[PDB]
Amino acid sequence: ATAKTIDLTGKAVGEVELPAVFDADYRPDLIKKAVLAAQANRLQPYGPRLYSGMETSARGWGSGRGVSHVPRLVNSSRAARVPHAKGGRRAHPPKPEADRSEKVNTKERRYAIRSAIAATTDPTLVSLRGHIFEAELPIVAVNDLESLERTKQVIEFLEAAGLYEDVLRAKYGRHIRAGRGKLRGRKYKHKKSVLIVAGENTPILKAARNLSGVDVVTVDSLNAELLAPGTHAGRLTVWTESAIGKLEGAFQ
Amino acid sequence: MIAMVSKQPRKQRKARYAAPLHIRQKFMGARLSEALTKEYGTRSAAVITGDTVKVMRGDFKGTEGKVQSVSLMDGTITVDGVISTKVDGTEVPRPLNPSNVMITKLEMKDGRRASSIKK
Amino acid sequence: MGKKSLVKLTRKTNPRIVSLILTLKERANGDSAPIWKDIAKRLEAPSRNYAAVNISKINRHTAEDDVLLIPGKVLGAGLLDHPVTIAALTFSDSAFEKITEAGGKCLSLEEIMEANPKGSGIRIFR
Amino acid sequence: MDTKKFRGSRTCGGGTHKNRRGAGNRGGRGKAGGCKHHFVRAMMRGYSYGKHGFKRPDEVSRDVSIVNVGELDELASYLVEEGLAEVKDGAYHINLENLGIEKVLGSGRVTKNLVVTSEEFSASAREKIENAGGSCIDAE
RNA sequence: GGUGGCAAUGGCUAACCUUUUAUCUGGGCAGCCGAAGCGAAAGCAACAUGUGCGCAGCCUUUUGGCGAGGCACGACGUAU
RNA sequence: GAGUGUGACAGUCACUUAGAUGUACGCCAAAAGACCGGAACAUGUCCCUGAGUACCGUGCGUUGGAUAUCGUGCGUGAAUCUGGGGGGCACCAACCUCCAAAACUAAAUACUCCUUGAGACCGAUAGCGAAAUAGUAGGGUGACCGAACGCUGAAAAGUACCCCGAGAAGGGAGGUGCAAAGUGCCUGAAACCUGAUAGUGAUGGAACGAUACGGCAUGAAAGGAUCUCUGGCAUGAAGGA
RNA sequence: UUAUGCUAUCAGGUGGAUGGCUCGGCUCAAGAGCUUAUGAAGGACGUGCCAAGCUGCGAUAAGCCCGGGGUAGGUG
Repeated sequence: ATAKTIDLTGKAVGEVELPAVFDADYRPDLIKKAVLAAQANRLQPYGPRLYSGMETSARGWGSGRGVSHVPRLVNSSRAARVPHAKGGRRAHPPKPEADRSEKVNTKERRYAIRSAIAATTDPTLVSLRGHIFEAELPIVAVNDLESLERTKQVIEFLEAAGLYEDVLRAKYGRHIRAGRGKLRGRKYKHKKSVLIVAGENTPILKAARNLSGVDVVTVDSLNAELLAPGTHAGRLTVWTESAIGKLEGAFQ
Repeated sequence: MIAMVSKQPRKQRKARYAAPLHIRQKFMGARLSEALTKEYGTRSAAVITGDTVKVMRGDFKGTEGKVQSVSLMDGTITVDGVISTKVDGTEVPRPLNPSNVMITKLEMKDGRRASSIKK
Repeated sequence: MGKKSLVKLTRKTNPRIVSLILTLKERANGDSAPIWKDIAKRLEAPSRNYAAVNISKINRHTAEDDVLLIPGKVLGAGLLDHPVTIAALTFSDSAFEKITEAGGKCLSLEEIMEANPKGSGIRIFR
Repeated sequence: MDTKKFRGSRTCGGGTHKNRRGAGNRGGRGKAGGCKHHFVRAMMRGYSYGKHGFKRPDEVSRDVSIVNVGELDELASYLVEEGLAEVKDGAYHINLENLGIEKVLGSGRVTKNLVVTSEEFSASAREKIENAGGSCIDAE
């Protein structure tokens, strides 16, 4: 219903009545749908070239030679063009014309977003989802958090709020992943720690940007994958006064 | 130089491998000592044949010597005293990476060296 | 609750529905009230066949101060002349407005269970 | 199909491997054979041979949007509160032109004084509106 | 089909704009489906329940009653 | 705190990165000037306003274009503001609408040799045929068809000297190196081949095994310690001398 | 010491799978988009101290001249 507001030193200096977006029931299925839809819409087309394994003029020898009826090169016995021939085409490969985009209705997507926002208030979900913190949820900060311009200032605020331990666990649990992702450019497996939500584009977006595991966004740029990384709700989030004021009819 | 335009390992390694010679010059950079960095305003400079550096990583940490040679294609330097004794028994020099050493004395016989190191 | 009932429950994805089914079976146990187990089986049934009851059916078949249990959603087609209390799984916005203006109560299955655990006098509408 | 479940089944649910070859295993391509061997299937799916009737040009043929007097009566108050209708000393003044309907039909009940202007009315709608105390107005 | 959002005061948007580099957020009612059918067409245009049985559920004197949904009629629109 | 290199995992070692700087020739480009000039109405026995064109007959193609698409072969063939065309068969009438048979015209759009970026893409029989001395070697008179082949090590420190050997082969011995990883060198499976070890074996019967019981060998780790062996005692279902 | 053999394991050879690595490939997006008689693209031949292929170059022949950035190495 109501939440205390903490100054940059971390002390409650007032009250704010939480909007109706915060008393929304918990819908893990819809959160899963929203996150999967966002990932699919982010996904990228791929596939082999048009005639890969197929630019040969190979034809079969027929019967009467003691060999399989597969197409062969016109001037050698090397088989070609068939999916079970060496150098042959992939049978049923990925198509660049394949459509991986998912549609979720706007109403149920906003319902899922509201569910995730309300899940950001429950201490049990947030701690079950892996975060380390000692504050009392939800954490609403006075607007002067948005005006601080340096990572050191963000560190001071997080330490005063008892949130820097989750940034530290994210930093020291960042780890090089196993497999081909390293070669493809996904060398590390990163953790998610803290979601700062600001009223509008302010210096805090840039000041908190480099924090390990931290995402800093505005209410306009708030979505299901930010509020529930990996389809798991219970994200540790710092709301600002402007953000709480602007969340009045954000998804209703 | 490789910008955050491309964060892909393939493009980074391609850029390094096909770097031109004027870019491989910058690959010879090494950390300056505390006095040198204070009195130059930059934290690093390119190792040159002749100046004294201290090796701070590898089998030869702590050795100070003059750069005998520099290979830009290999990205290696040859320092007085950093040698491998071969099966003959003769001493061949062991090439080092400039990022494993620290400049303690600069060679300033070239008037262009100051702006070369900075600006 | 055997393997069939557990298959249906595991099939359901809404945690509210799952908790409702579990608590309904618990109350059918403790209170000795088959109303809750019947509602639980109706909710275990496929979601494509949930009740979608318009206001017109309620108005047609209800009287003053009638206590209604709708295993599903209440929709807002029609008029409701008399006030009637309706415990449903969900309500349309227009259904909520119509019931409130007519003077009935728009409560949930949990609320109706807490209001009267024996289920006496409640009548089920599909 | 579920390829994973059929990994190891050989025939993959097709029966004999001689099934699942080409259009011969479907009896031809598309909805072919509707006169000879897919005659009963064409009967079932509506692809039976024949023509019927004639088409009038779209430029002269028109369908009319409709609304029943029951619908008008039992959402007349919504119409007035939303602005598409007004109450003139007890009579709901409804104009169908701004609603998008050109014919009022007579299904349902009329329980209130309802002055409805439209391009056309059914006869039962006429009598129901006039017995309810309202009136019917023609669009000139 | 299973699971969901919304729901006759219905549902969803398409292209497109908003990207601050393909996500995303907010827009976008054109359109489609539903909302009335029958008839080739002209055209005309229906039950907000009149009756019965009855499952679950509830009540009950444990035999009956009420009985959503369901079933069977009756009535009505249109074509012949 | 994108990433890559650096003797093993790097925000602080290096290049970078965030963010700022600079940049010749060019490209766009505002203020401010020079220049041809633009827009209404009145009057009307006045003048002009696109020809083998529009239309039509017939044949053919094409089209959803149906007597109602467009094209063009042949034939035929107008009118001039009191005019001409269209309004899905023709004609008549009313109404509505336009002015062809001459011409130009940015933008929104298509594509990918090329540049940059990205990727639930492939990872050396895959992914382009080509990780390339690859359209190469090679094949076909020709049109044309078309491969295989990536990797020592942190650093060559790429094995001194000695013995054997015809040897600038090779082997032995001896070194280097954390490790031979000893140059088509990381790892180094199986098939196949050589040898050793266990069992068996020149009187023996074949889907090469399953089950039970024995001989021989092994049974360090990862398996058991009221576990294994051998007995006693109590209770013991069906059954039952 | 029972040979020729058979079965299992082990050591070695052959071979190049597996694993790991990868300056390559593929697809998508955003840019940019003509050139040649002032002789283009493409090809032949030549061109390196020891140089055969590729690549670059053209008898001035893995190259020559001028201006800027870069600065201590370079000789694909």
